[PDB]
Amino acid sequence: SALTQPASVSGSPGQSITISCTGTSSDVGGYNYVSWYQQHPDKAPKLLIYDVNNRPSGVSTRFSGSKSGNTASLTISRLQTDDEADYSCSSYTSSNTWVFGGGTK
Amino acid sequence: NLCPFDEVFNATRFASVYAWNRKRISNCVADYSVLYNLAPFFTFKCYGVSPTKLNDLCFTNVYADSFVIRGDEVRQIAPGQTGNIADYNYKLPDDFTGCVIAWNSNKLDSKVSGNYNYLYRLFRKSNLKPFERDISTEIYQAGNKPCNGVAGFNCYFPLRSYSFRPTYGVGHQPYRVVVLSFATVCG
Amino acid sequence: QVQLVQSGAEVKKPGSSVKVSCKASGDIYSTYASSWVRQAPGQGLEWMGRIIPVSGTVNYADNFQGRVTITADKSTSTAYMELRSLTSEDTAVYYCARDVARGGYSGTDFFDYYYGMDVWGQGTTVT
Repeated sequence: SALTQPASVSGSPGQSITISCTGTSSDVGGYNYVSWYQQHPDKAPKLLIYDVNNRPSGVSTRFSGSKSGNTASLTISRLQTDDEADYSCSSYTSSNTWVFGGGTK
Repeated sequence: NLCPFDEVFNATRFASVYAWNRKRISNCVADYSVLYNLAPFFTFKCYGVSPTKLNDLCFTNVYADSFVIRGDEVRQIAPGQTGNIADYNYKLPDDFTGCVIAWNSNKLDSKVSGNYNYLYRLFRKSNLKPFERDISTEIYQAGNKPCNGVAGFNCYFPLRSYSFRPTYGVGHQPYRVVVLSFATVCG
Repeated sequence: QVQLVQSGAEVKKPGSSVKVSCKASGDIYSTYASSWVRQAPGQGLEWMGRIIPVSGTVNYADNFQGRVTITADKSTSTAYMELRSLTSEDTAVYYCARDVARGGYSGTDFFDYYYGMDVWGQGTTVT
C-alpha cells in the first residue's frame, strides 16, 4: 500500500527528467508489471505504460518506463512545452490488487 | 452414466505441478451445467470452445490434468506463455482446445507453519514439449563442471518446494488447477 | 471504445450510503472487468475493488473490505459500488475503469487483469 513516489517536477521545456517509483519486493520488484498513468486536472487519467517499457497505440515516443530490480522508473525526453500532468503508478500487487502511488505535479 | 468430475475436482489431495497426474475421461456424458458458475471456480479460461455451448459438443476423448500451483502462476497455464511453469514444468499446446479451471485452496494445502509437500521444476535446460512431464530428479543440471554428486554451487538440485503460508497473499495461495483437454463424451 | 457512463455526484454528508453505477455497453466481451478507484482532492489514486460481471467474482483492497460492496448484474454487464459508513474524509472522486484481460479465451478469469486500465468513466464527485 502507498508506494512512495516524489511529487516534484520542473516545468522547463527542452530538457529531460526521470521519476523513480520505489516499492516493496512484492509490489514492484516481485513483478515486472509496473504501469503508469497521467491525469488531467479534475478529469480521468489515461494509460501510458503497461508492462515495464511498453505503450498502447495512442502514446508518443518519449513515454518510456524502466525497472531497477526494486525501484521502477519512468523517464521523459524532449519535454514538450504543455504536457505536464499528474503522473501515477500501478503494479500487480501479489494479491490481484493494484497499488497507485501518490502523484507528481 | 456420468463423468467422474467430482472425483477430479472434489478430490482429497492433488498432484504437484512437476508430476501432474493426467486423468483420462471417456465413455461418459459430460454435464457442464454444474461446472461453469459453481461458486469456487475463479478461473474458467476455455479456448477452443464456449462454456455455455459445452453441453452439446461431443468429443472422442477428454483429458483432465490436475495439479496445485500459486495464484500468480496461473498466467503460464495458457498457450504461448513463457515462465518456468509453462516452459520447464507443464507446457500447454498452442493448439489447445480445452479449459483451464482453478480455485483457491488455502485451507486444504497451506498450513499455519508451512506445508512443503508441493514441488516444481526450477531448473531444466530443455524446454518441455506440450503434454508431457519429467518426474525423475537428478542433481546434474548443465551449469558447468560435469562432476556428479550430492553438492551444488554450479549444478543445483532441480526440484524445489513452494513456501505456502495463509498470511502471505492470495496471489501466493495454492490454486488447485484442473486443466481439461479435448465422439463418446457428449452432454 | 467501451463507452463507460457513470452516475451523478452526491452531497452525502457523513453517515449516509452511496451507490455509484458504471454503465458501459460498447465492446462488452466475456473478458470485460471493471475496476474501481478513489481519488481524494489533492492527493493520488487508491484502487478500491474489481468485478467480473460475467461471473461476479469480487476483489478488494484491504482498506475497503466490508466498506464497499461491488454489485453487478450479468445481463446488463454493468457494475455498482456501495460504500457504507462514510466519513467527511471520504469526499473524493470515484472513477470506474476497465481492466484489460490479456488473452483470447472464454469467460471467467480471475487473474488476467494485470495489463492496466485503458478507458475510464467520468467521475462522480461524492461529498
